[PDB]
Amino acid sequence: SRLTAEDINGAWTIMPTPSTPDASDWRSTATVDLEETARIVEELIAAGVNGILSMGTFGECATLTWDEKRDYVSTIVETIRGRVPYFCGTTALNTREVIRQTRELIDIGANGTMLGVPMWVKMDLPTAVQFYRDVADAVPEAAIAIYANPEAFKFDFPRPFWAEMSKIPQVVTAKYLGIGMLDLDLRLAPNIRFLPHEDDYYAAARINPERITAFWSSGAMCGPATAIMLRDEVVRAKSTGDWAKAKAISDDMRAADSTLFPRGDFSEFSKYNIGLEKARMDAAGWLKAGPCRPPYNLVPEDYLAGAQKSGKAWAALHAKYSNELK
Amino acid sequence: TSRLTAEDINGAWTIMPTPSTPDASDWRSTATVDLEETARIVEELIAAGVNGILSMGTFGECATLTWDEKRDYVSTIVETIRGRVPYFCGTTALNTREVIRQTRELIDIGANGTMLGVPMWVKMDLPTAVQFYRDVADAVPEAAIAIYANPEAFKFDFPRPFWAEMSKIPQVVTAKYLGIGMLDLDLRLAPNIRFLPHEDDYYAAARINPERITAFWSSGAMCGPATAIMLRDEVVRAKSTGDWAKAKAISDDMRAADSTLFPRGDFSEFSKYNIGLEKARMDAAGWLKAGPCRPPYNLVPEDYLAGAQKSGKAWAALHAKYSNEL
Amino acid sequence: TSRLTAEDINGAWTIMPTPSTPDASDWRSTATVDLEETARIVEELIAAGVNGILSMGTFGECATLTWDEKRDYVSTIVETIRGRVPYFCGTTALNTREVIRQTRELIDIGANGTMLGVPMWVKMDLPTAVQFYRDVADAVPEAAIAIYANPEAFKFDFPRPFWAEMSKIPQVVTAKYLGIGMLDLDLRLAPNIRFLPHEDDYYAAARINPERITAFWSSGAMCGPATAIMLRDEVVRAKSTGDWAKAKAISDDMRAADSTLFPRGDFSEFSKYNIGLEKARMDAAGWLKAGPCRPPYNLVPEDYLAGAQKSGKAWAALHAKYSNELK
Amino acid sequence: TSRLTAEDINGAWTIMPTPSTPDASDWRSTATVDLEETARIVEELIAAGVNGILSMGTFGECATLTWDEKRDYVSTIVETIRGRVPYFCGTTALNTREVIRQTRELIDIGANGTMLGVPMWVKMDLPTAVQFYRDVADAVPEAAIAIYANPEAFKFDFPRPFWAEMSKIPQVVTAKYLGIGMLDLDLRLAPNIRFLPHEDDYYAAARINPERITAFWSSGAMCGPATAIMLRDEVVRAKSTGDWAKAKAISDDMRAADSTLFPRGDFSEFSKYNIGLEKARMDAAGWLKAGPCRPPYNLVPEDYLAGAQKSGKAWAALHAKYSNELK
Repeated sequence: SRLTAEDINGAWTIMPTPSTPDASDWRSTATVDLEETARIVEELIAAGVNGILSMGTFGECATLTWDEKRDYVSTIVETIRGRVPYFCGTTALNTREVIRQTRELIDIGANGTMLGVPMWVKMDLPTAVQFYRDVADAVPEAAIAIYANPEAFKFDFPRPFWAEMSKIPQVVTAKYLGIGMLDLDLRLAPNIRFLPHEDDYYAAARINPERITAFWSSGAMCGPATAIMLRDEVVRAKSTGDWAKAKAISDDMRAADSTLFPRGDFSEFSKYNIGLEKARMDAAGWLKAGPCRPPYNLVPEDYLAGAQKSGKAWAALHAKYSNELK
Repeated sequence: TSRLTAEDINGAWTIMPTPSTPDASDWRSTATVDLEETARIVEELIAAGVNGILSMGTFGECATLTWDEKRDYVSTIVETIRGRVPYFCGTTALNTREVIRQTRELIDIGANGTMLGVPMWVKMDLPTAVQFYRDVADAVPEAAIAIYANPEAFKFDFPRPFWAEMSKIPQVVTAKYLGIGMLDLDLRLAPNIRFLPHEDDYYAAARINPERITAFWSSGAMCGPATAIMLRDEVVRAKSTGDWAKAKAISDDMRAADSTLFPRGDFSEFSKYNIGLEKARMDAAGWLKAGPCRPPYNLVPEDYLAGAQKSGKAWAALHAKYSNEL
Repeated sequence: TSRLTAEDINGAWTIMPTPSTPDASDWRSTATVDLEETARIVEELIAAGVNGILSMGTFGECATLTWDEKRDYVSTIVETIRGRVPYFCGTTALNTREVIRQTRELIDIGANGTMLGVPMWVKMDLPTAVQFYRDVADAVPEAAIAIYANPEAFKFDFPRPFWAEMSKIPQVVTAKYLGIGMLDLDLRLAPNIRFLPHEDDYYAAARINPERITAFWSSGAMCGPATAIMLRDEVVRAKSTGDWAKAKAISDDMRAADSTLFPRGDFSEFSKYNIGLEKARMDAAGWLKAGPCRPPYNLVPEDYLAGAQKSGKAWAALHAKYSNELK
Repeated sequence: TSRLTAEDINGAWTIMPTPSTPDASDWRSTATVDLEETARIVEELIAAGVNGILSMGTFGECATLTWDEKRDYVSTIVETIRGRVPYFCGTTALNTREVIRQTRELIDIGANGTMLGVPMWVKMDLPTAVQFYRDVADAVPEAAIAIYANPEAFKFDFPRPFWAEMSKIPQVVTAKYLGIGMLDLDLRLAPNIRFLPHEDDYYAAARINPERITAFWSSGAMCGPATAIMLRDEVVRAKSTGDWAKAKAISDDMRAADSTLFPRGDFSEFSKYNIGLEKARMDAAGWLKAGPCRPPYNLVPEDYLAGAQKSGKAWAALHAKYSNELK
């Protein structure tokens, strides 16, 4: 059966698309490390993750070939064997390409697509709404996770957009960003499970504990124990009213993220989103994300140190929380 | 079939749309190019005396055509031209490998070059953008490249040092250029590129540097090419005689015809509706049938349409006036 | 006598306009403050039970008042308040020396602090912004400072490390804050500041950190303060009982009342017409007379005015509803 | 005696800084203008053969001077010039009434006009900006106005229809203009304005429209004016002979000298440090002493200073080269 918002809870981890050593070279044709892909999936399931996202920005949806995408998703689906829900990503330059990709990946066995908007031309509100309506009409069995990334996709996913999305049954969740208007968006869109970024989960769950039961994590790719402990401790906090431990975990997470952005600058992070994320994962040692596919295969060396330091900090959190999970 | 150089790029270079069938706005439609209208436009342009044809930029719907549509369009163009004028396809895509794949196939069909922007899901930086064009030229050495310098679409702003680097790539022979504020410097930085100003700026640019600025790009020609042909011819005469009055009068007419195109005079608003507004203007002018916009960019606020249609009628009026002078 | 601290900043902090005479849009006019309306507003706010008064931000026309107008306005406010609640003037200006000059005079008249943005002709960077506030606090050590964190007006975006630096400055006691996306972090970075969310965000912010988030800033109160007072009171009760449903209902009402204020829902357009839109809404609500805008910001597209006036009527309706629930 | 018109605006128009005393970065300092260096600069510029003097834009620290400093600076300039060349003060301020007050006093002291941007705390729209300049011209009919078209400082972007409206205001005679992308159209829309391109763009602009483009604005001249004077003279000759090669060579030298000024080639970064970078370049060139920056804009990242200093040296080298060619 198609996933609903009710079925979206806990720690939703966004995995990279592991690269072979030659993946930066435009001459290379099959650059997905399929075995590393399988290994990551089993490790996430074993850690107790609730669901898997993939194929956003750092997941290199932009720079994988179609055959690579099909092979990656096939490997994921075969590994999961129905044990947890899985979202592919099918953001593309036009509605027809999105539909083509979405139908094929769902057919292979993804449960849904994490889906941004076509971005060559900046979409307006009615265009963006009709785009998601078109995809849901065309592929009614796909769940949709709204990939609300204004830097990548130009459109800024405003309040009235969320009100419209809540009328589309297929739209069950959102990879959400800053929580300044989460309170209102929750009211406007009762049928969506809004996923804050892991660092914001603490605050969001305190805003609305009934609705905010899940979050998205990239930090888990440096070791998932931290995300699992946050999940578990927030459940306990909601029951006991004692938020101190959840707050301590959340504060540790923000510190670990503190060096990721070049000079603390998000616009600079946005330019190097792929390389910085993959470098941090490589430095953490929990998985091998590998080289970036062209064109986004060059990152200023000085920016790499901050990403690597963040990776080490998250690895240290994973060690610490692994022990607290016993 | 030896590779175009900047020396071969002169006069009026007209950018043609990709004509749509009546059902082209519907995501269910699979073969939406009117191939006969495509052939008719090409022959008409050749008959008008155009120097070269560009295609498959933003309003040309490079973003929203399917690959089979693209191949069919280019095939029809190549068969129609039968080597009589140079022809640039467009192969801007999400990643370097896809660009290369598309560029190889379209050049193989018989385009002379590609009008090429940069991958834009993630904003490129300077060295990434340089290496991208180096990679394409390395991979498809037989393709001429026209730099499609559109910062609104592609995020990257095509700065001074970028032009210096492009001038070292023999395949890069021209640029679909925008504002001329830094044209004087860019000409010095890139001696081996024929910079094409937009037609409305050709008068000013040709006066800046009459030796280098011998060509321009025209979308207004899709409303009747006589105006562009007369501008071209009169600028040649002005360069010889030193009497720029007639060239100036034509150029001023062109700016007036463009004056209602932008919604509330706002370029950011034009950028969002670049496809629909251009196609609507052409439809209003009656010289060709551009037809409906492919999804998702198939909705334009009604009030913005009037300005585009008025511009189309103004350009049609120019074409009638200048037809009588040629 | 002693300088305000964060501990003294609680509850509903209402930001008042600078009432205009009928001729206030004309550059020829010289004394455009309705000083009696100013006095009447202050007494009405105190009577409603407001905890403190802010003034002289953007809609308060700090940019467009003359210096004599500012001195007369503040004098009237100080003499009306008679020490009963704390009061912040505003002294944002083009340079540090002018800020200091204005701050010293208005504090001397008897304001307790200044609600202060940064000089904005040139976009400030982080170290220059920090040193600016250090310089003002050094020069006028008796002034409390409310950081006026408005990136649209002031260009500087008031980032995380800025708040960490401000928390080392004893004079910096509060902030007129905006979106709460990084409030959790900012609270950790700046233990010594009372961060004031906008009233519509107070519900969410108070649930994030009920210990720290005890106060908020209100412009809706200028359309009738009962709603803000009710929100204040009900959030105190929610923190004690754990039952947040009534506070949530009031907060939801407030957001609905604000829903038509921004032209086509666009904040960049709101930013251009911040003064005229706020003053028009207050005029429509009928609780006070904000009056015409001082030049140059005395023209607002007519279509944008209806949305502001509708918001003013919605807030007036809330005030009537909550007045009855208070009493 | 009579008000300047566009017809009177020709040649090299040099924008001078406001020379600082050594203590000028300290907010405690009250009289930070080096009035003798001011007088020296003015006489040097006149001696070099400059056609007019502009002052009190961004790097000229209109935003950070006190009023007494501004009056003293302008008084010194007026008494030095003794009517020999036209002089524009600058009176950009936060509101129309302040602009008018300042403009009346500085024109009264003896400036011929004001180089005037728009109030920028709130981003102006088109009709507001137009009415602002109408208001100033109505209030101070004897002042010539130079439109200071700086969208980074003033937020408003000075669009095509704005120039059409300005051409109906007789007092508006010139513009300190930026990029020339739409100069061709703006010239058509505003026949009564002498558009001043930046010196590096003068070559291109003069080739676009040699009848209209007869003047330019120079900051490079503050590193030695010979280059600007030679550009001016050689462009006159080019227009007569049709031989543009020498003008092109001078213009290309100017662009090279500017090539290191912007931090990492980034204009947004230049905009933040516009004051410090310009003053540092002038200090490095050695032709005049611009001196420390008034607060708050008194801190520039050290790495950015080297690029400004290198530009100053390059301009000084051009001044030496062209001094010899004028002889």
